[PDB]
Amino acid sequence: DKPEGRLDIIAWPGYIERGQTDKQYDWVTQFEKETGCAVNVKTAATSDEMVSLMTKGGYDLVTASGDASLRLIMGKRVQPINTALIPNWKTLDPRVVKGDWFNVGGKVYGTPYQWGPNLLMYNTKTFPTPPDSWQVVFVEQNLPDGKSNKGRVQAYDGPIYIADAALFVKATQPQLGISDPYQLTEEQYQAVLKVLRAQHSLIHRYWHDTTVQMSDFKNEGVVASSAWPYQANALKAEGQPVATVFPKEGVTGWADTTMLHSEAKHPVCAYKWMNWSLTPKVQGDVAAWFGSLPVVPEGCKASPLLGEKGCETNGFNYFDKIAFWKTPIAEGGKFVPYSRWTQDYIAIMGGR
Repeated sequence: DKPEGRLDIIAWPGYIERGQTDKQYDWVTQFEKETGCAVNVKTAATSDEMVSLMTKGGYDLVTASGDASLRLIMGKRVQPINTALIPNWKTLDPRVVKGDWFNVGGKVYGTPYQWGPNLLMYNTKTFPTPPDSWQVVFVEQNLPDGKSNKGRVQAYDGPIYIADAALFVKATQPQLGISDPYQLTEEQYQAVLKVLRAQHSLIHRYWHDTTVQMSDFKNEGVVASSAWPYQANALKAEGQPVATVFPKEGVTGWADTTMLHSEAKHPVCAYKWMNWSLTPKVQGDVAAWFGSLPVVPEGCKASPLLGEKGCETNGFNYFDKIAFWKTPIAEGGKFVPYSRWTQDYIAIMGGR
């Protein structure tokens, strides 16, 4: 096979665009022209899926969130990188450049890519005044159109969703002492599972594929759900009556890092991709498309698609308020580990 001639990337949906969805949105064609390297994207919609794909092998890069990145480093599935081989490294936002989700033991395990929030997405005809609370997806109630929310709301099918419910519980039962929603004592955890068991009766579908989630908002009567800004952008661009809010209990979110597989076949293309991904126009264009935020602050002014006000609107100043995804760890028995999150969330989703 032609050497350094391809690049196999695992990515969130929409993260790698080549102008085939929308001509205007393209940060792959120019890279392929200049490098001679065919970029192959495998899309995945949970960090658990990305962890499994990396473990299996065959991919050069992954755009891992924090609830995958440390799992990949500790599994030695990603290799540390030499940041001096990435000339754009000095343009990274100081808020991400030394993040402990990819800096471990003095080594750098990838290049930051984008970050953003998990928002409350909702139908603006059912909610002519925007909702201000996650309670519309957690607690059975009549919505502003007179009808119950039961069967008309969704929840994310990744077990990391427990952290969302932890933020809801933190706000509505502050006496439990929840602070970090990823590090829950047994008593706090069980309170969150009880809320999720109650939410289950309302759930129309636990969403995973973004196109399927979008079809439910268009064709299956679903009017409220956590989502990424990407899905909101896509429904909006189709003329659907959909918007997003930052609810009063706060939000989770994600900081994503392009990380190099330990056995990568095309490391030279991979390093070229990582440097290319930090160029300011790419950074802004991806933030425009996905509704995320660039990790290169120059990207906030380098993309007309993003616009002058896009970084502010997308939440560039909200960084310190997001509960970013990370893997729950036991810390010697003090907190409930992610293995139990996975078991228990799978059981709740099944009515079990």
